[PDB]
Amino acid sequence: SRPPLEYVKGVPLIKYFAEALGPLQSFQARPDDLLINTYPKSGTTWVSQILDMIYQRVPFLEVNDPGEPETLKDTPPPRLIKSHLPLALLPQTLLDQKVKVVYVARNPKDVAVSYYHFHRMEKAHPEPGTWDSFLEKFMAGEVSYGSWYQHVQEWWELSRTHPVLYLFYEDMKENPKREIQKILEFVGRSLGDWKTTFTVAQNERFDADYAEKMAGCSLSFRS
Repeated sequence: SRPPLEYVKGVPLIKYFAEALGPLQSFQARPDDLLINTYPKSGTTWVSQILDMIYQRVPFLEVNDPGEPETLKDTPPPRLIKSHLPLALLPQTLLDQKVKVVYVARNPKDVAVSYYHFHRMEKAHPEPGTWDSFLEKFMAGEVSYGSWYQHVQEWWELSRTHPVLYLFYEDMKENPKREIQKILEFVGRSLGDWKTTFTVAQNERFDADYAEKMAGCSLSFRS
């Protein structure tokens, strides 16, 4: 009915995800688990689909389909877990057991455009309004799952002290092969569309804002 955003630990999320975040502190991560984590519209379903094939159900860590089965605890190892949850809301057990994570970072501008269209289709998400109204929220991190900047930067820093395979969405499009190899060697197994949406005014305001938030952060998204 296009409900407002509910904050959990200072991070905005849609009501349904916040509820499911309550019984999350009762999850126990196995040392052999594998987590696929990316900001919304950044390759979660893509990577999960690939890893799903290598192992041969990739459950969302923060979802609860009312009336249906929690099921991961009842699942045979090695388990595959997918989530869009930021490091700030990620179950502590995952970081404790040093579980391997496959993270994917996508171009900010492409994510904003895709997340916008997703907000229009998904009627349970808050009203995105105009493209300009939305872009303003995205930059202010006032969207479900919070700031893309924090989400993307925190997992980058964590990758320096934790088993995280930091991948880039662009590289999966331009060369799927070599990226699937990285994923295989990690788990230890073997086998500009935004330009038509962003106005020059919006793009300049974004680049200036991006230049400062990303100040002091080795991240680089070559074009």
